[PDB]
Order: sequence, then C-alpha cells, then structure tokens
Amino acid sequence: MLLEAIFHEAKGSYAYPISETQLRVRLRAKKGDVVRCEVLYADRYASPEEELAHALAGKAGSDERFDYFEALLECSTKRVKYVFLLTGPQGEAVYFGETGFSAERSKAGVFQYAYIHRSEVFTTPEWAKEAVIYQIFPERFANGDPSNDPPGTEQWAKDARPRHDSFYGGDLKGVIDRLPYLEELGVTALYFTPIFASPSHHKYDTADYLAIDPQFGDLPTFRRLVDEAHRRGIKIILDAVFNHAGDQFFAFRDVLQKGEQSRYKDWFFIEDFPVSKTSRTNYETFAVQVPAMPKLRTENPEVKEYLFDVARFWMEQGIDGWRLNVANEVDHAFWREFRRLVKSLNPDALIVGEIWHDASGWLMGDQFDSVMNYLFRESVIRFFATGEIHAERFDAELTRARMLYPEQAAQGLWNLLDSHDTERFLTSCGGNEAKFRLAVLFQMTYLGTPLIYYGDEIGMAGATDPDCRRPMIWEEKEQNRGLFEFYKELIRLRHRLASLTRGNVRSWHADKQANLYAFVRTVQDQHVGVVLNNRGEKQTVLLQVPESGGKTWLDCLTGEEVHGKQGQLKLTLRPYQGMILWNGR
Amino acid sequence: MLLEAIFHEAKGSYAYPISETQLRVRLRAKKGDVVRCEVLYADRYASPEEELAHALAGKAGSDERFDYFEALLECSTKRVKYVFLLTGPQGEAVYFGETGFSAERSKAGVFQYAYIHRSEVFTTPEWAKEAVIYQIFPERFANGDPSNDPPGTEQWAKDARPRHDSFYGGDLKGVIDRLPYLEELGVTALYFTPIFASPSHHKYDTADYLAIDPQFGDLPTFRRLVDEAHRRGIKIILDAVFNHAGDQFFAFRDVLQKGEQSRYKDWFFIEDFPVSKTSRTNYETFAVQVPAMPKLRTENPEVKEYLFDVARFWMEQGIDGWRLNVANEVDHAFWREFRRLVKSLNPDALIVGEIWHDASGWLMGDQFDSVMNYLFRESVIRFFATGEIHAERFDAELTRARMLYPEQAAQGLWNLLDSHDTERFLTSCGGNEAKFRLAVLFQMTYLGTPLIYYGDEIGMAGATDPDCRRPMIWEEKEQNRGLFEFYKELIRLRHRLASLTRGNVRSWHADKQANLYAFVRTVQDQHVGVVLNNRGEKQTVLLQVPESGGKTWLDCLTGEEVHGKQGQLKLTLRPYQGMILWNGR
Ligand SMILES: OC[C@H]1O[C@H](O[C@H]2[C@H](O)[C@@H](O)[C@@H](O[C@H]3[C@H](O)[C@@H](O)[C@@H](O[C@H]4[C@H](O)[C@@H](O)[C@@H](O[C@H]5[C@H](O)[C@@H](O)[C@@H](O[C@H]6[C@H](O)[C@@H](O)[C@H](O)O[C@@H]6CO)O[C@@H]5CO)O[C@@H]4CO)O[C@@H]3CO)O[C@@H]2CO)[C@H](O)[C@@H](O)[C@@H]1O
Ligand SMILES: OC[C@H]1O[C@H](O[C@H]2[C@H](O)[C@@H](O)[C@@H](O[C@H]3[C@H](O)[C@@H](O)[C@@H](O[C@H]4[C@H](O)[C@@H](O)[C@@H](O[C@H]5[C@H](O)[C@@H](O)[C@@H](O[C@H]6[C@H](O)[C@@H](O)[C@H](O)O[C@@H]6CO)O[C@@H]5CO)O[C@@H]4CO)O[C@@H]3CO)O[C@@H]2CO)[C@H](O)[C@@H](O)[C@@H]1O
Ligand SMILES: [Ca+2]
Ligand SMILES: [Ca+2]
Repeated sequence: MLLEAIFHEAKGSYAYPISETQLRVRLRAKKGDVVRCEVLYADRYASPEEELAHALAGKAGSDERFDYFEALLECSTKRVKYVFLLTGPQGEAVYFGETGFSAERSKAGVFQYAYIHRSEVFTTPEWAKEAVIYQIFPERFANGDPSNDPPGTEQWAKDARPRHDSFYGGDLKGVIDRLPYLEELGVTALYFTPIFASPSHHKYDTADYLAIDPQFGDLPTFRRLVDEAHRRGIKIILDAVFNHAGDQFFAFRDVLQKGEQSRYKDWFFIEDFPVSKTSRTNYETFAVQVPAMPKLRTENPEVKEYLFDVARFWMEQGIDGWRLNVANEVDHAFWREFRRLVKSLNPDALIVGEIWHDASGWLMGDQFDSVMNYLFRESVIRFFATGEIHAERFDAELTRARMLYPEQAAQGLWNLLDSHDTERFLTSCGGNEAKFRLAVLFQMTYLGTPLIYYGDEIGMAGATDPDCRRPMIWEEKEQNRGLFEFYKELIRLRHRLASLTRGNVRSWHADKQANLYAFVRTVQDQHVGVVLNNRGEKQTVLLQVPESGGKTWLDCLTGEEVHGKQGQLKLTLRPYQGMILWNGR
Repeated sequence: MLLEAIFHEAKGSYAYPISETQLRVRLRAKKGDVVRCEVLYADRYASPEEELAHALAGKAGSDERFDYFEALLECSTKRVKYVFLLTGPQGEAVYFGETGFSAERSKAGVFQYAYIHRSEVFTTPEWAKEAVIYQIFPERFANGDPSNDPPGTEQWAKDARPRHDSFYGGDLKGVIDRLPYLEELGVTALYFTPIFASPSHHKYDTADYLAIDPQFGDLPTFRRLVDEAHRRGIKIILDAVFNHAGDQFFAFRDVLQKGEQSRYKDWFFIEDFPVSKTSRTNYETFAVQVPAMPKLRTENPEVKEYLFDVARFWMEQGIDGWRLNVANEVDHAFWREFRRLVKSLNPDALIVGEIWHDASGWLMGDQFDSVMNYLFRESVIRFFATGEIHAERFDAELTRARMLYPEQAAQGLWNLLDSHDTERFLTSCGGNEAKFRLAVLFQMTYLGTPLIYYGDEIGMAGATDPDCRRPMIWEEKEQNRGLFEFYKELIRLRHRLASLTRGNVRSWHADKQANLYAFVRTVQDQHVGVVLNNRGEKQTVLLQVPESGGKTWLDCLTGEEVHGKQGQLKLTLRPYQGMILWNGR
C-alpha cells in the first residue's frame, strides 16, 4: 500500500463528535489499497495494560483516487486516544497513529481527540433537515400593489428582458397573494434576497437596515407575510448583507460629509480623504470599484454591535433564519458570536452562509449551519447540463465534496441548480427539458436540502444576471404545468420518504460508458435507490441489490414493482429517465 | 507524478497570512516527485482576461515520504485565488487547484483564500521569540524561609528520594534569593508550576485561586519576586489550572455541604448526590478517580467569568504570561475569549498551552501563542537518549513536526527535554553526560524557545514523578559546574546570534551511517550551521557550504576557523561533539 496516500487528522471533518459520547472518524487511502480499516481506541488515561476497544470502519465512499473509511467510536469518558490498523489485499497490515506507520502498534502512536464538549457538538435546526427552500427575488416575483411601484416600471411579460437598472414592481403583497401557489408546490421555506431600504432593484447596497424598502411595502405588511406564510407551514429566511453597506447607509453618508471628522470613519476602509470623486473610489468596496457598496469593518466592535442589533430587530419580527451575503469576507470572530446571539434568541433559527467554494472553514459547528452549495451546482452543471463529465467523474466529485465537511453540515447544504447570479439551469441545459428534469430529480433525492429558484418550476429560462431576474410567469397558459406537477410529485415523495431527508447516502453504481449513475439513501430499515439514466438512449442495467435492503422494490414514480433476482435488479430506463426505488420499509 | 500523494488546503498550516497582504502557502508531494512548484494567483475578482501573478515555491523541507514546497503570495487586495503548477523530473506539467488535477489550468480550478482580516493574522509577543525559560517547581527549588515550611518537611539533600506526598520547604523567598544565580545562567523568564493555595506539594488541586499558598509566601512576597526578577531582565509566567479545581475550592466545598441545594452545582460535573466519599468519586475529575480534582465546567458562563477574574487579578500583579494546565480539555470558546481578554490587558503577555500531542487546533492564531512542545521532546529522546532513531529519521520527525503549525507558532514553541511529569533527561540518557550535552546543544540552537527544567543545568538526575522533583542541589561541590558553564555559553551564544532566535531552519545534512545531523539557521545575511556528531567515535565529514552562506565560517564554541574548499567544509568531530558555525554575518 501507498502510505503517502493515507490521511487522517484528529479534527475538522475527519474527526468530530455526533453526540457527547460518540466520535465519527474518517480515514483516506489510495483506492483499493486498503480492504479492512479498524480502529483500536481507549480513554486517554487508560492504563498501559488495559484492552483497547475495537471499531470497524466501513468504506463510506470512493472518488477517483481514494477510498474513504468511516467508523464510530463510543467514548463514554468523552476523551479518546486511537490508532488505525490497515489491512491490504495481500493481507499486509500496518498501524497508523499520530507518530506514524509501523507494524508494531506502540510505534505508530495514537491520535488523540482531547475532549468532547457538549457545546462543541455540531447541532442544527431539526426542521432544516427536511426543508424545501424557494428563493424569491422580490422585485420580480409578484406585483401585488402597483401603487408602490417605482417610477419607470416596465411591462410584466414573458418576453421581458431585464437591464441592470430595470424595475417591474415586485413587492411583499405580491408574495402574500401567491402563497397558495407556493403552498401547493410544497415549499416549506422562503429565502428572500434583500428587502430593506435600497435604491436598486437587487438592494444589496443597503440604505437602511431597519426599514422594509418602500417599493416592497412596510413593516406591517412584512409581519403579515410572516404570519400568512407560517400558518401555511412556510418559514422565512432573510438575506443579511453584513460584508458591506450601501453608499446611502447613514454611517457612510456621515463619513462622506464629515470625512476625517466623522465618528464613523473607522466603520469602513477609507484609503484617503475626501471620500471620493467618482467610480474611482478611494475606499474598499465589494468586488472591484463598486462605489455603491463600501465594505463594512465588521472587526470594529461598534460595527458588529450595530449589525447584531439589526439582526435582533428582524428576528423579533418572527423570521426563521439568515442567508449571509459574501459570508467569507466577514471575519470568523463575527460569525462565531453571531451564531451564539442568533441561537440564544431562537435555537431553531437557521444560518446559511453564501460562499461559492470549499466552505469547511465555516462549517465545523461554531459558525454556519449550512451554505449555498455551489460545489453541488458545478457538478450538476457538468453532469446534466454541459455533459463535461461522465457518471464516474460525477460520482467522484460528489463523494469528494461530501467528505469535505462533518455530516451535520452535509445533511443540510442548500443544493441549488442556479441563483440570481447565474444563468437559469434550463438555459445551461441548452433548453433541453429532459436533461433539466433529470437534474431536478437528482436535486430532490440527493443528500442535502433543495433550493428552488423562482420560475424554474414553471419553465422560465434566461442568461445570467440580469437576465436570470426576469418577471415571474403567472399566466397559466405560459407556464410549463407538466413540469410544475413533476416538481410537486418529487417534493411530496421527499416529505414522504424518511431516507430522502434524514438518510445517509452511498454510491450504488457509476458507469462512464453508459453514463448511468445511482446512489442509495438509507435510514433505519428504509432504503431508497435512485437510478439516473443520463443518456439520450434507452438502456437496461443489472444492479446488485443494495446492502441490506430487501428483495422487493417499488419505483415510487410509476408504481412499478421490481424484484431481486439472485441478488440483482434488472432495470430498463428510457432516455433521461430516473427511478426512485423504495424497499418498502 | 503520484497525484495521490499531493496535498494542500487553503487554511490551517498550509495557507495562512504572515501580514495583512501576504499569504504563505505550502504544498506537499511524494519526495522526489516534484522538481518545480509554482503558484499562479490573482485577486478573487480579477477578470478572466487579466494575467496571473507568479510565485516560485522553494522546497522548505523533506521528511521520510514527502517534499514540502512553500511560497509567499503578495496579495494587495487581501483576497486571493490560486492554482499550483507542478513540474516532474521529466518535465511533466500538471495544474493543481480546488477542482483537482489537470494538464489544463482552467480544469484544475483554483483554491481560494477568501479574505485576509488583520485581526486573524497570527501575532505573538516579540520578546517570546528570543527567550530562554527556566521552569521552577517551587516546593523543590529553594527554601528561603524555613518558618513557613509544611508539616513533616524532609531533609534537603542530594540523596533525597521524594514520595508522592513529600515536602522539602521550597518557597518564593528562596527563588528571590537565587535570582543572581538564575541571572548568571542567562535565563530570561521563569515558568512556575502552581503557586496558589493548595494542600499538596504540586498544588494542582487549587483551594484558593486568589491567594499565594502560605507555604510559598504571601502577595507582598510575590510582588517583590516579580519586581526583583523584572529588574534582572527576567519575566514571570504562571500556571493556570482552569480545567479542574481542588476539592477545597470554595465552590466545591459549597456543593459538598449543600448538594443539590448548592448554587454552584453546575460549576462541576456531578452525577448524583450526595457528593464524593472516598476514591469512589461520583463527579468528573481530572484523569480517572482523582477526588482532589473536580473538573470545572468552563462552558458555564459563571465559571468562565470567575476564572477570567482570577486571570485579571494576577495580571494586575505584573506577570508576563500563562502556562495552561491540561489546556486541551477546556473548550475552544473559553480559550478564544481568554486570549482577547489577556491581550487587551497586556498585548505582550504570553499564552502557552500544555498539550502533549498535535496542538494545531489551538495554534492557528486565535488561542495560544505556543505550547509545551512534547513532540520535540519525543524526537530528542529517541535520537539523543535511547538511540531508537538515526539522524535521518530525526531530521524527518523534526521537519514533519515543523510543517504541522504556522511559522508564528513554530518560532516560539517551548522546547523541553523533560518536565516535572517525566524522568529527568540525564536519566533518559542512562547517565551519559556526553549524550546529554549534545541534546542540550541541540535544544539551545534549534528553532523554538528552550525550556530548562530546574537542576538539569547542574547535573540532577531522577526517575519520573515524584523522583524528578528532587530538592535542588545548591552545594557547589555536589553541582556539575562544568555543565553549568556549558549551559551559560550556549545561552550567551543564542542571545548573540540573531539567527538562533529569529532565523528560520533548514536541513543541512543527515547521515544514518555516521549518525551525523546538521541544520542551518538563517536570518538576513547571517547563517549559522549546527553540526552534531551523535556517535561515540571521532569522525570527519564533508558538507556542502550552506546555501548562500559565504565561504568563511567560525565555530563559536572553540574559535576554530573553517574555510571550505570547492564549496565544501571538512569537519572532524570528536565523540558526541557539536559545532556552531557562524558565517560571520
Ligand atoms: O459589473 C459589475 C457587476 O454589477 C452587477 O452586479 C451586482 C448584482 O446584480 C447585485 O445583485 C449585487 O450582487 C450580489 C449578489 O446578488 C449576491 O448573491 C452576492 O454575490 C457575490 C458573491 O457573494 C461573491 O462571492 C462573488 O461570487 C464569485 C465567487 O466568490 C467566485 O468563487 C467565482 O465563482 C466561481 C467559483 O469560484 C467556482 O468554484 C465555480 O466552479 O464557478 C464559479 C463561477 O461560475 O466568481 C463569482 C463571481 O464573481 O460575486 C457575487 C456577485 O456577482 O453578493 C453580490 C454583492 O452584494 O451587487 C452586484 C454589484 O453591484 C451586475 O449584475 C453584474 O453582472 C456585474 O458583473
Ligand atoms: O495515582 C496518583 C497519581 O499521582 C501523581 O499525579 C499527580 C501529579 O503528581 C501532580 O503534579 C498533578 O499532575 C498535573 C501535572 O503536573 C500537570 O503538568 C498536568 O499533567 C497532565 C497532562 O496535562 C495530561 O495531558 C496528562 O498527560 C498525558 C498526555 O496527555 C498523553 O499524551 C500521554 O503522554 C505521552 C505523550 O503523548 C508522549 O509525547 C510521551 O512521549 O509519552 C507520554 C506518556 O504516555 O499520557 C500522559 C499521562 O496520562 O496527564 C498529566 C498528569 O500526569 O496536569 C496534572 C493534573 O493537574 O496531579 C496528578 C494527579 O493527582 C503521579 O504523578 C501519577 O503517576 C499517579 O498516578
Ligand atoms: Ca408594486
Ligand atoms: Ca520554606
């Protein structure tokens, strides 16, 4: 075996508790190098002559180059020291501990997980595990009150082609009027892009954090929305824009006016005074030269105090969580304290960070509960949309991503197909509905929480910002109702099958030539196998009956009954068809 | 190129800032696999049309299986995305990024270090880097006041054999009396084990955190000690026992008397009432069944404020830092807040955690400045004391350990040979002074902060606790004055050669056959090469002139001049001899 390929660390995503007395440990090795991985462990103060406890680590996954083994250690003392015993195909064995590798156990040393503090066990809101999120970009969802429309509003039509400065009149009253639709779809939570006072259509350049934007409504209307959504079983998630403010933010205007004499100058990153001349900003902003968005110095206790108050105010209005804008450019201390504040006010309030890359640094349990899973989007884009990768590469990317974070984070990642910052997924699929649907079926059955971008469910299309922000299509005749009913069925099944929301996930089959991919979701005695024929050709495949699942399966999408023949299942898939096989338990 | 052996993560010790605009990045590959490692980077919002910046990563080290490449990225924007370009021996070129490996750069993706916040740049007290610490176990150092001696105090003699419950009368007045001695040795800081009220001789079972133990003195005496040490250029570090209290601690006494009625019952981990009764404890304690040490629930905000108050009190007395007892069993939040409290009170107060294993989780910059480096001791024991490993594995263990933490931590790690919890190092060497001295020579020249265990400098020996806590030997005739003078010279040298305190470290030469180990310390134009002949036979060797060090060298220990012919130095080392070759700059 290739020892240079073996990896483990007593922290992060390779060692973490799932309870106050149980520790999950993972180990990585070159694919095929290790057939048996066992963990020998004991209390960190156990005597030299005490027997070590044993825990066998099953193979939890494999990507292109590695195998990932996982075990559960029962640590009643909450203190554990442990070593791995790795066995190869030829029976060659070796111990792997903190000191290194050795045939002699004592020489390998022991990894140590010092202490398991209850306060450090990653815990997330129970409801977030089985939620189906629907993203609403207010200015474009529904114009329920044209009397608050901004001047110059354009026509709310299917042929609308938004500009960076277009307005259509979307508002909160509209959202309220359309709740019956959202409820019928099966949505359980709504994520809103900024809704606080701001001059733009997107409103990421905040003028006033404590006020609902006039064109969207007022506090009484917001409160009504929260109540109407809640009694319909729908939660509310707001967009927290704490990385930067708008240039109309009071503190910033003060600096613009008083400059060096401003009591708020240290609330930002001003390069020199006066504050500006044009787009040539002499102050740090979001991205590059974005005059309307001066970066906030969240490291300043005054700024942190202010934003924390903003958070308190809105949570008082009854919201259920936050979506953190550009979360990765706000300091960690801020986020650790934010989590403490939020959870103290509402233990069930969800915290989702908006980060597009590897977000492990914010997903260990003391900061966010989840993140906008763009890694998931990329793999889904490449596999179902552009066809840039095949099923085996898809399986690998998913597996590698799953191993990036502790299971508590993975279980609730917001798996989106697109957002208000990307082209519509149907457009990514070049308008191919068959491909789009397969992606959706995957999104609705995979490990994580699905996030639906408004309109995708009724066939909307579009290029990237601002063309992805076109007015919602409400005209029944202009909506893809077949797709809508498709979504409804998938969402109902998700709520219907426990393994789909709370089950683990394991690869079942991945064939690069047939481009068929299958995985199994498991919890308790229930097993649900999802098979995706990601090819424009009808195919048949023989899959091994999933580990301890039973001999009778039912494709919940068709009512088709399939029996295990000599430990196998014969499946015939039409082009781009997906099956959701329930083992009946 | 074995891709399965290549590793990098955009955080931890593989990617971290050394300043507000500079990110240090490290990458490891199978030893020999990569000949050139380059980093191509840019601002995270740079246009796809902009050209990437270039940074060549030199080989910063190599262990038994890997090569470690290190580079410095200039990030004026404080936001960076990057990809590695690795070239094999044959000229093979592969790109490595967050997405994976590929001959095509774009397909490799890019790692991202979202933002560099000034508050997250690991910063340590400037003085700690060039310090030489002396550890004082007060009950056994010096009895300056015989009137405060504990009951049954035993004879202060060289033939003393301490028992777990012995007392010899050591106190703070004695330390004050021996300051001229400590100053002569050249020590710059004193690390004291517990000195607060406690009934034991070690005092890790705290009765009163706010009072000097009567056997050791009183507050005024402590203050005088602080002042007398300070005026002699000696700082003071106290032992903070925050993981557990003594069973005579006021809060615990209360729980013992009032039980479930006690307002302090949640300050501990009580399983049932009434509490205690012999060694069969019904409450969690340090280690296993240690009735005198009930664990403190530092997660409890009341417990945390009390301890923080304890820390504020002693810092008001003028101390310079803390040594955190069993730091790995106290929660991370407590430690993050502790650091902010401490640093706000005294920016130069040092925080050293007592952790015996990989302490990377506490050394990223938001918790401890350093730790008692027991990993260093293990390597030193195996190589110099037991001879269990040869020069090449020694070099490997050292390099591997060095790569475990960011450079800010490594530079000030407390490198000890032994402690009040281990057998004396001389005893580890089986009484061999030649091996002992070579280890000390290594300790005084290697990267990190040397920690001297009281008595080792004058030849004390002893088995592990309690035998390693023998009363100090003060009678000159019973002291190894030759050793003492050796220590003095090495300490002076360390203070005189900037590279020994502020320089980096790189392997120079390691040969298992001759068991010769050499490394070089470098800062600016100063290069100091250390050659250790760890064998009991006179030997001669040839070493390539230290990279860009120059051609004139001087062994500071003897005054011997070495010129080096054709880029090589000819060295003749006596048995267990060591050389400290200064390049003259
Ligand atoms: O010409 C300037 C610009 O102006 C307008 O943009 C404004 C926008 O309309 C408005 O809504 C707002 O934008 C906010 C946005 O809505 C929020 O969701 C958020 O979005 C920003 C992200 O938070 C931020 O991280 C970044 O995103 C970049 C990723 O970080 C980066 O990783 C990369 O993504 C790639 C991944 O790295 C890779 O792993 C994966 O495979 O591929 C990804 C790319 O496909 O690149 C991302 C894009 O830079 O920027 C996001 C903003 O776009 O915060 C925003 C700010 O509040 O304000 C905007 C500024 O005024 C126009 O609409 C826009 O077209 C125009 O470019
Ligand atoms: O039966 C009674 C008991 O009495 C004595 O113990 C008491 C001791 O005399 C007294 O001073 C005090 O002890 C404290 C000690 O002085 C402090 O420094 C500290 O020490 C404890 C450590 O903090 C704690 O982590 C642990 O140490 C363990 C290491 O974590 C663990 O890694 C492992 O160490 C190995 C290293 O990893 C490796 O690098 C090296 O090569 O080999 C090591 C050996 O395995 O094991 C360590 C031992 O478990 O315990 C330390 C305590 O010894 O905190 C202490 C508590 O405040 O109180 C003691 C209890 O009353 C005797 O000394 C003891 O033998 C006897 O059993
Ligand atoms: Ca309107
Ligand atoms: Ca005394």
